Amino acid sequence: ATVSMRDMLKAGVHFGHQTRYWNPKMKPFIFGARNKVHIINLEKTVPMFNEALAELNKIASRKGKILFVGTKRAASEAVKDAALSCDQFFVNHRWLGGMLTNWKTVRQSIKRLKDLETQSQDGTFDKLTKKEALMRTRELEKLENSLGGIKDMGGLPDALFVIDADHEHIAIKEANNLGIPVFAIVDTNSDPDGVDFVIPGNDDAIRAVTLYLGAVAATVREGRS
Amino acid sequence: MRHYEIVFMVHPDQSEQVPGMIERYTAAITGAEGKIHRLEDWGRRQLAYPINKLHKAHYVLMNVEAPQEVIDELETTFRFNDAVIRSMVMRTKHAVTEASPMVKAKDERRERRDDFANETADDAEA
Amino acid sequence: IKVRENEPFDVALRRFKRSCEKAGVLAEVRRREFYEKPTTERKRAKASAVKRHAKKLARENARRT
Amino acid sequence: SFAQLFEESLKEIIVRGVVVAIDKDVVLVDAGLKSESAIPAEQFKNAQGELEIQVGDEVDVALEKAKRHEAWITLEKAYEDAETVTGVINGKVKGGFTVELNGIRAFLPGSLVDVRPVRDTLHLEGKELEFKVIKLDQKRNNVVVSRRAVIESENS
Amino acid sequence: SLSTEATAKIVSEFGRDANDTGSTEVQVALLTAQINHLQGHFAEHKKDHHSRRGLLRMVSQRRKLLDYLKRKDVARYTQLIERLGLRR
Amino acid sequence: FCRFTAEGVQEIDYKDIATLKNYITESGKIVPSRITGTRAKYQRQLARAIKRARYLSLLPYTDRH
Amino acid sequence: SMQDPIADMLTRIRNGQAANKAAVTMPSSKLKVAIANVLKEEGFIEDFKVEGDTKPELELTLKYFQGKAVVESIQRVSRPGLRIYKRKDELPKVMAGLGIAVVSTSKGVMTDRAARQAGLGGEIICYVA
RNA sequence: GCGGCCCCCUGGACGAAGACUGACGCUCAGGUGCGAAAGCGUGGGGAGCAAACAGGAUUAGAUACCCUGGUAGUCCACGCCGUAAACGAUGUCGACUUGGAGGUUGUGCCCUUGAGGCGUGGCUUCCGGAGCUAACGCGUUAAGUCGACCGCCUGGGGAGUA
RNA sequence: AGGAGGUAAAAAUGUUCA
Repeated sequence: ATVSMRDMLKAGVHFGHQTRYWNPKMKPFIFGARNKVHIINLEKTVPMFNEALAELNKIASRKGKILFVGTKRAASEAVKDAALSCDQFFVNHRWLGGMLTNWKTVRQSIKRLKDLETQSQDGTFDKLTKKEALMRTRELEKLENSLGGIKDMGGLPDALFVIDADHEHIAIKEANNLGIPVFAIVDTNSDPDGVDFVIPGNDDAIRAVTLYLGAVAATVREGRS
Repeated sequence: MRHYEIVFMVHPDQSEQVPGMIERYTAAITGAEGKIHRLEDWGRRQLAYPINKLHKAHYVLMNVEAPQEVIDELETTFRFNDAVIRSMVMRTKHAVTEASPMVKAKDERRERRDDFANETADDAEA
Repeated sequence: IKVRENEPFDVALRRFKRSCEKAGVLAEVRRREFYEKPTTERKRAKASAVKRHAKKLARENARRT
Repeated sequence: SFAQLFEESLKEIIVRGVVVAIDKDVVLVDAGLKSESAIPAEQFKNAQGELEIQVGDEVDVALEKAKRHEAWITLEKAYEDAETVTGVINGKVKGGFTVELNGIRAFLPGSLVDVRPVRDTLHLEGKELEFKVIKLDQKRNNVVVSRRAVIESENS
Repeated sequence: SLSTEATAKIVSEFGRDANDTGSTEVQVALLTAQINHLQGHFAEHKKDHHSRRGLLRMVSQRRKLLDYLKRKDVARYTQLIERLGLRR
Repeated sequence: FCRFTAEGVQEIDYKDIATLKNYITESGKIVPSRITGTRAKYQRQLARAIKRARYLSLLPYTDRH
Repeated sequence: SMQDPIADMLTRIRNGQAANKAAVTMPSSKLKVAIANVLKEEGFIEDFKVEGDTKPELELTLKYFQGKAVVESIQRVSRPGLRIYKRKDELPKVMAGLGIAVVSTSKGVMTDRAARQAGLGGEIICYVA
């Protein structure tokens, strides 16, 4: 339930955005200025990360459904990869507004999805013309790239892990309204406050994301047992 | 005393008599304890535009440190003398020397193009 | 403002005017005393100009393009 | 001490990276910063119309206003037969003129640029014509302009 | 502006040491010298209003000082004016 | 966008017109900073000189005279 | 001209509370200390320091029970512009009294809650609610 | 409110490392002075522009818009008027409270090792956090958090008139 | 990308209350 400061170091976590884009609220998490780029002091991260995992383990133990999110191409696939490794839910592309607050409506599209799964399997489409088929088939994909991962969730996920706070502000905000605890990877330019437990680091390093997500799967898979 | 720099032009004719004229003006200053410095004569070159008909005017420079009184009385000698043409003065800011002849700037730059060839051979061998 | 170009030109080859002033000042001082508006237009000149500068700065998103 | 490791990171110091993800029209290289760079296949493509790399290869990358540094290698088959290009003077020193040709500083001595002034020779600083090249130097990352080509740049 | 030359004299006159330039006397005495020196400027002209605004600034400035000095040590205050020559 | 005597610090002296002329167009008009980009400090002293030179008839106010 | 160094001190505390700053600094003074001295005793501020020689830098250290600052609101009442003295009988209780009213008396700067039991009036400085 | 250049006299602000006096400070009713343009008085000057006026058109009419002319005025010296949407519509002074992108003008240190790199003051433009606000918006030059002092307001119109 | 030139003579009004 831990990864060395070195693996983090090599991963290049401490690299932040350009000093002109930072968000004042992250002040304590800055270290210095190298080539005019804000850095991060891991003396803060690791312990908080342990705490991050600490809170992750209890919830993962009571089998509370998990939810990972990322709209960035860079770390896009990373999520879907680890998602199925932890056997949980994810949103790797389009973050739909109200996926939680208006959940009671999203259920409509879900059952709509389950209707598009069936008739594609036994192939009702084999009885449908090019249009209709192409009409629903293409439609199927549109749902697949949005709700594709959460079709089995059915209800409020007890945990929320996110990447790049500011860019995903929508999600974070909602979790704050429905009282669902949030875990997040905040950036030097992203406002941390919104989330309960933040993890000062870098989101644009794919290998790091893997380092992050994978680490998450470590405590998550363990929580199942 | 205030450092100055008197610059004035003279009609081509009296031009040949100017050197002797310079003696006259600087002499009064000598009596005023004014220490003259730059006596530069740029000679008679072409003007930029037709000033009072005739082109090709004569130039002179003074740059003197002297009492504020004399410089003024010396001024009058300019306006009323039908010889002078467009005379003007300036500030102080530590009067200096050099930066007068531009002739030798081009002449020496030529000499430099020759040694520029010597440096080119120093690059193709050493 | 004074173009000649020796013998082998065969055509105008003159941009210098408009490349300098031409009407820029002529169609400007052509009339209208102003004396006041100049400030207004001076201000508004770069006022809106900063927008083409500012807006362009944060205009990169999607529009699917 | 956390600051010690970084204090030992600079002492461990163009970018050398490894290819990990290759999705058509896009190449992903790892460098070790906050983000991994992305290089367009235009730099890794040969004269035949194919690629020359694979996942697990350690390539070079010095950072489309940067891909030209490693794209000039495609202009060699042109300078072999006096390829006419376009440029503009921007720098000037002592008899030496620096022209931006495709992004490469050129060399032009004042042997003919400044000699026996007959009039106001101010048509130099601010001129945008077309010059010709005869010989190129890939050892000094420079391209000296010819001399006889003056009969084209002056009055084309 | 009262060049250094003059200031040297006045300071050397009212000061305890060459490096003492902040004493009450000095300041007051100083301005008074300056004031009379601007009289010739206003003797003629008179339309230099801005310069005047500058003038009045110090005049009052002088007053406050003298006003203060008096409320501190009457002795010098009486000696000062009876010496410096001002205040009707 | 290049600099100026900034690194070659001096006191712009109108006398030597050599380097001077490079700052005005054919008509003699002074070329704005946005072109050269020279720091203001020198910009003005540069301008003054040009005007000073215009008085000494070294640099023509214009081509026509 | 910092007409009232007293409020000047309190304002620092008020604004400091808004900035979530740990320590606050300001030009010291006996009266300055007294007020803080009561604060330390009450539990509003976590200790404090006094570093310097001729220009003592009175510095305090805020306290936080939760994510939000401890101090609710501190109102400088008797301002040098309009003083406010009170007879023992009228000693005002702020926020039913849960909020303290720092008051100056002959026996020294202290809280009214002590003043009553001390049985005496005094100049009320500021309500710390 | 002030802009070609030059000379003479003169005001204020800012920065640097030190020295000195020792609360001499802040604001300020009445009072004094400054105060665009227009207008007025005396004497000059009077190109251009140009109230009024005139003519030709426009028009249902046009003592308007347009056009051709054209007087006072606009320019200077010495005086008067004391008014503007005299406005970043924000009174003066002081302390405190996350930043970015620039301008402008100083300064110290480091290798000037190359249009530089890192701190530190005055003034100033735009965008925005907390907070504030009726909203718009302001936002370390605050309408933020307070304090000192002065002036001003209490429905529109009557009237800023008798 | 960055800056200039060319581009609308005349068309008034609409009773009272809901």
